[PDB]
Amino acid sequence: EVQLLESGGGLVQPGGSLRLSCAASGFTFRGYSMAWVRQAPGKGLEWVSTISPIGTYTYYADSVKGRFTISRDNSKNTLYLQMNSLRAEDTAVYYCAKGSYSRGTPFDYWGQGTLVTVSS
Amino acid sequence: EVQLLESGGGLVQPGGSLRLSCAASGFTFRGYSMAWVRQAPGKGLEWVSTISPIGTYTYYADSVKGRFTISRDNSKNTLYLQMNSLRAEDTAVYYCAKGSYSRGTPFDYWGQGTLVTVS
Amino acid sequence: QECAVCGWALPHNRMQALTSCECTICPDCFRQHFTIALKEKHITDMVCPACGRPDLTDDTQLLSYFSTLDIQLRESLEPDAYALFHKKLTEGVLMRDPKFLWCAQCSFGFIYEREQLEATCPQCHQTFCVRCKRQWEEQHRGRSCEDFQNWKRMNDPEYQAQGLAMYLQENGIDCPKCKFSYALARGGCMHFHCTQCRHQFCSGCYNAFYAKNKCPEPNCRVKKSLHGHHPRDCLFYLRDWTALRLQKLLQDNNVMFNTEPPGCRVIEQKEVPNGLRDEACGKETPAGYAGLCQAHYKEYLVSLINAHSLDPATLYEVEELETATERYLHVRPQPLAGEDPPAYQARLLQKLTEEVPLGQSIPRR
Ligand SMILES: [Cl-]
Ligand SMILES: [Cl-]
Ligand SMILES: [Zn+2]
Ligand SMILES: [Zn+2]
Ligand SMILES: [Zn+2]
Ligand SMILES: [Zn+2]
Ligand SMILES: [Zn+2]
Ligand SMILES: [Zn+2]
Ligand SMILES: [Zn+2]
Ligand SMILES: [Zn+2]
Repeated sequence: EVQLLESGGGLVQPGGSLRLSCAASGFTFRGYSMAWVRQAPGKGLEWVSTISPIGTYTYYADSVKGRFTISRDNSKNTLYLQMNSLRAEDTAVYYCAKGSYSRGTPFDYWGQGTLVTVSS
Repeated sequence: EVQLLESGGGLVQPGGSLRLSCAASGFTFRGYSMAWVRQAPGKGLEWVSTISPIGTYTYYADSVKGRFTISRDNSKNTLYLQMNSLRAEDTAVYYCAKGSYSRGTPFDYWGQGTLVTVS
Repeated sequence: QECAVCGWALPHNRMQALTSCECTICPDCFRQHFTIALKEKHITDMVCPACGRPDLTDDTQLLSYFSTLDIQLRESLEPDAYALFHKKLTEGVLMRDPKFLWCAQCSFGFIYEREQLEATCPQCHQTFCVRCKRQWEEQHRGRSCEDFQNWKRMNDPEYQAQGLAMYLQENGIDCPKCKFSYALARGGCMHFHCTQCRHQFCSGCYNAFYAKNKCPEPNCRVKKSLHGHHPRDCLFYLRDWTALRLQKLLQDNNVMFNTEPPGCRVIEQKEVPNGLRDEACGKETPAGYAGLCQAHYKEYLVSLINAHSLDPATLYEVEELETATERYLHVRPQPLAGEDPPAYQARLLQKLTEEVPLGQSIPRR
């Protein structure tokens, strides 16, 4: 069944760049949207970005528009998140999530998460 | 910033009652739909219920309609889920979710979650 | 009645009512037929198995049909077959991913491939703007979404009841080190503590509050004390003015200000056992202070003064100009021969305004 493995997290200086990746398996990758969500310290989950099955459409939370870029490589079953102009408020665990079309659930599974901290 | 804090989860025998609450802050609570979703062990996220901004309209998953009742107190910025006649299949982490007007998602925030075990 | 394909007698609620043709079909002949045409035929063959009465050979009804059929398909067949429906829809009809909308009112997701800027959710039957996703009113017709939202916000009763307290909070406090923002009025204690960086700064001028023996400013006389340095137009100093004198600076520059509402409701953050809690200011609201307390009404006036970059030195007396000269130029002024108090005042004002600019980090609007 569904497995999702994030990588690329680390410590980043203010204004720096970071690129996360997510290796997926256990489902037909091309048949679903994929999404990124994040857990800031002391909070739950905040939606970050979603990409359509072939990448026709990309959506971003307002806080990240223009700074983040979501993409996917369907041939490799991998999801990417390019993060630029990182700020302290972007510190969070970032989770890869498998999209769903069912009501009330834009994603039904999310991965283990990779921690990203922005110093200062 | 936006925060959603669930409470009230616990251990209950089948046929018992349980009432979850979700304390919200950081946004105009009365201006958004609110929802409950749940993740049973080893399965996928399942939508439970949604309530309109003033609570004029309520929507329920088939498995829980008539057994669960969603409500909200805009004066207290709190969302509730009254769970009755609990079954084993109701064991799950329960998350409250804030409706969203941003393109591409029905919700933009979820809480930390509350664990519910039904003996 | 009975299923239209196999004739199996069933109640109506145990079959699928095809939206297009209104034929009743059991789950098995629904799932079997549509799964097969996906795995063995082409997407134009996904008509009703009883009648074939979706005329799917003209692009007129093609998109509306599949947008609706997608609902019944999602519920009745299995994942990889339902994903095959999206693939062939992309590769055979749309040349791109279908546009999937999420209803903000009832959380339902549906394919929307029509021209209109308003979409009706197939579940709650409520219509919303496809761009801003708010409930569609005819006021939105012919108006941008920002026009529309700026309209609803300036017509909600609970937003206007808050009065000027909303203006003070939308004037945010941005920590100058970590760039974290707070929807907080600056209140009555200029010494702000940001949480992510622990940085200490003045909320009115964004200058740093230096710990003991940490201040690098030249000639500072309280270097062994916790303190900050403020420009002459920072709320730290201007809060000591009477509201009358602050209004005098505004009136002399033809800047309007409220005196009546358009206790004190300005929102503050109190530390409770589990986090922070919004405690409305609650202090007295005197007459002529537009619903706020004196403290928050003065902050509101300084808000207008800073937004227009008004210079309080234009009202300084000689004693105030001398204090300002010692504070910001680090010299004690001295009258010159032939100078009267007005000429002495005019000279000190010129040198001060030429050499010491207004707050260079003060937020101005
Ligand atoms: Cl959407
Ligand atoms: Cl100021
Ligand atoms: Zn049949
Ligand atoms: Zn038919
Ligand atoms: Zn709806
Ligand atoms: Zn709009
Ligand atoms: Zn900070
Ligand atoms: Zn200051
Ligand atoms: Zn000093
Ligand atoms: Zn006040």
